[PDB]
Amino acid sequence: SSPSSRRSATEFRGTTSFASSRLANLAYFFSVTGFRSLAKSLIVKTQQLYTVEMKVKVAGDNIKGAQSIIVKPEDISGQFDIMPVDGTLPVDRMAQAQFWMQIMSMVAGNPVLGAEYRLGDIFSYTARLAGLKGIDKMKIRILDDDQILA
Amino acid sequence: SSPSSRRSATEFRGTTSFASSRLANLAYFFSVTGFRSLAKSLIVKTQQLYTVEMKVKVAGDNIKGAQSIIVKPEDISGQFDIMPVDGTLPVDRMAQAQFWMQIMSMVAGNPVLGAEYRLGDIFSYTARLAGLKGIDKMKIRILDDDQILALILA
Amino acid sequence: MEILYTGASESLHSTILKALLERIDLGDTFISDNYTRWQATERYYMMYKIPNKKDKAAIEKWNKGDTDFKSLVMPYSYAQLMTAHAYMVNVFLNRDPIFQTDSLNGDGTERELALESMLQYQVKAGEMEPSLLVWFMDALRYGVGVLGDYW
Amino acid sequence: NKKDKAAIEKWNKGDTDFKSLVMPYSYAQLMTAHAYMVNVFLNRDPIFQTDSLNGDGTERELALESMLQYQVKAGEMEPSLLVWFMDALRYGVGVLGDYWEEHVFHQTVFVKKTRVVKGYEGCKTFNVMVYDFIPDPRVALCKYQEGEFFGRRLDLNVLDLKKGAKFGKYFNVEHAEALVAASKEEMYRRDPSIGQQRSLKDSTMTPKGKQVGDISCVEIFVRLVPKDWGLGD
Amino acid sequence: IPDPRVALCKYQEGEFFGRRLDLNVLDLKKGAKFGKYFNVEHAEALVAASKEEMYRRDPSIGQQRSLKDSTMTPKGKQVGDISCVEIFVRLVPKDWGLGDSEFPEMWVFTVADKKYIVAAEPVNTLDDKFPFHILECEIDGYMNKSRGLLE
Repeated sequence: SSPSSRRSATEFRGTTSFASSRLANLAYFFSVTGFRSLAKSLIVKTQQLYTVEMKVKVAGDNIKGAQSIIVKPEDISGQFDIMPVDGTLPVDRMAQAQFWMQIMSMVAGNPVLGAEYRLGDIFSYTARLAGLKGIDKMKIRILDDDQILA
Repeated sequence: SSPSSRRSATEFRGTTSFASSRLANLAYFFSVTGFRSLAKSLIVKTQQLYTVEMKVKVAGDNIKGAQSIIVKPEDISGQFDIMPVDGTLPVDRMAQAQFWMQIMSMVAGNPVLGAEYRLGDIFSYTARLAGLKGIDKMKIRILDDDQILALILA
Repeated sequence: MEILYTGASESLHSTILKALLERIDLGDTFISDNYTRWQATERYYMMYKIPNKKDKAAIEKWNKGDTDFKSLVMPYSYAQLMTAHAYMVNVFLNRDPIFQTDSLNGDGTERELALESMLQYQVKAGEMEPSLLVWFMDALRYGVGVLGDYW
Repeated sequence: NKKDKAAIEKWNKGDTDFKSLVMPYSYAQLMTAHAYMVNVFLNRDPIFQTDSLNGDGTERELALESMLQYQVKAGEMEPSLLVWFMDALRYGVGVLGDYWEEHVFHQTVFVKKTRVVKGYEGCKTFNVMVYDFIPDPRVALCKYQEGEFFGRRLDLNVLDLKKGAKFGKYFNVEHAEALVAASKEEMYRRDPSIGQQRSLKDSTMTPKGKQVGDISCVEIFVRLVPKDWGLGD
Repeated sequence: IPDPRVALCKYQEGEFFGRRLDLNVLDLKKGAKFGKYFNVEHAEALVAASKEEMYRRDPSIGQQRSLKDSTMTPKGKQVGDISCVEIFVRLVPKDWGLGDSEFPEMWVFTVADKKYIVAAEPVNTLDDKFPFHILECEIDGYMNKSRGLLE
């Protein structure tokens, strides 16, 4: 029942869970049909049209090297490696950061594990994902935009 | 229990547990009859039609060697080793990862256990299953797509 | 390329123009069919009621100082559209990143953080959002919503 | 109803009256059901997942799954999978299709060179309307895989037929372009309330020569003994 | 302006898609210097004479009329908008007369006042899709007239 009154802790959680369901289905339709199209299109243009120089200017320290930005035209045409995501099923960066931190602690113990991984990078990556974004600037050596381009 | 007269919590859960049941049975029918067909078909084509080169491009670092991708045509025809799964009874990768972590802890202790297993791989596998998908990049030596193809070529 | 208007017939300009026009005309047929219907929805959005005969009298009373009943169209439907538009704006637009990326393989993970940054510059500094709110209203209000994109 | 035209007239004049309607209930129930199905199958994160009988399978599961997502995500399968579900509920039967696509396209770049670019190669899916499928009427619809033939009614653009001919997919092309003009005779149609009848159908001339439109066609798959059909021994 | 022979859902499959647009004279002129536009002299002439909008919104909505489009500069000349259409077409170059190829390609054309063509170019984006995105309330997957919450 949607309109029962004097409802319990459960109706509050039952008609509303139910009522939203027909609206969520609309969203899902909208997301697959047209939002996706827009998103894919934006992604193609940003990859192809921007020049490398402009990419450093827009993206900055997030470009940790050649791999991060450079891409062959084959990938742009075949859409490989990355997929667009939207509001309906969002990705939680915070959780990911926490799992990574557990991974980092394990790398520190078990010295054999330590030998084959780069710990500093795991630390930098986890911080950036969580949202810090200024971690690099606090390192002893800091890379400027000109330096990154080189 | 569709009739409502001031339902309490167990009561509330009870009619909905029951109402869904007739809808779940429809789903089950749909799943076995037609979703399965589609799924099996997609699986056959991906295995047979794609060339190896394309498989590296679509699948990347997930291909840890020859075994991962290469397959004989016999398997494709007889459908051996893997089964399609769907929404009605989903698989939880997260739980699986936690068990693996427990296994790895035990292997660490009991040095005899350690001798006969490859610990690094268990660590890589557990992480990938959980969803990290970048652990490979972090390793001191990183394999590029060209490098992977060469390995597969054996 | 440049096609110039010499004005002479049997010219590239003239021949191409004719073709394009046929296409535009075929397309215009669709709009014509759906026009009346689309125009009705607008009356509904604005809650307009054709005025009753008794109404002019009432307005006169009001001017004199008295009070009387003037007719209206009930709100309900409007409220429901508005409640729906809100659901959509919250689900998609009011989020912090808006466009996010997920990766199939390891190579993708390397590229996700940067791509996302470049996409925000574009939504934020290119003022996309005001236009994305309308696209959603249109679909609900009229049944179809069309949007465009350019560099 | 007869009384209705009068009411509409009143409304135009400024007054109000009762015009008839059909109660919603049934619609609501279909819509509630469609939602259950979309949530259970489509809105999930992986959609197609794999489980393994033996150890060898475990090695291959992670990669296979990735290749399957490329295909659902980059091949736009989901919009078509939502319809299949509505159809079944609405009409009683829903038919879908599968095929493999290699897509290439040409683009002119400025002096004035041309280029061939390679696009998506993978499986793609489509929906067959209820009026378009052709089944074998001698075996049950459930048991379709057991019968001799299955086919669909389709429309093919002339430009596509022509491109295909170059690759080698099609033949007898000259005769075909002839039918562009009168090919579409539409026997089974939608309800009168539904519109989109169309006009100046499929006949857009082009600047120098030819016309661009579609030709009605049928695609059929048959199980046959080659000797009998003349196609081999 | 759509292609009426394929469903609105299936717009990407059809031959052409386009929009009706208004272009400011000043913009056309600036573009001509960059090289974007051509046939400019003929176009400015239509500034005073180009306005017909056949399909208009309902009177209730409140769309109004300036009723005086152009303004004169101190040295003479008039600043105003020329009505235009932008269309994207898939074409075989040989036939359309623009080149030698027998394979379909995408090009964009802008036509002003249905008399002159002010711009034309090939499209070179890696995807082959027309640049527009469409959202519809109803879930039929075949040709239909889509409904909206108000209707």
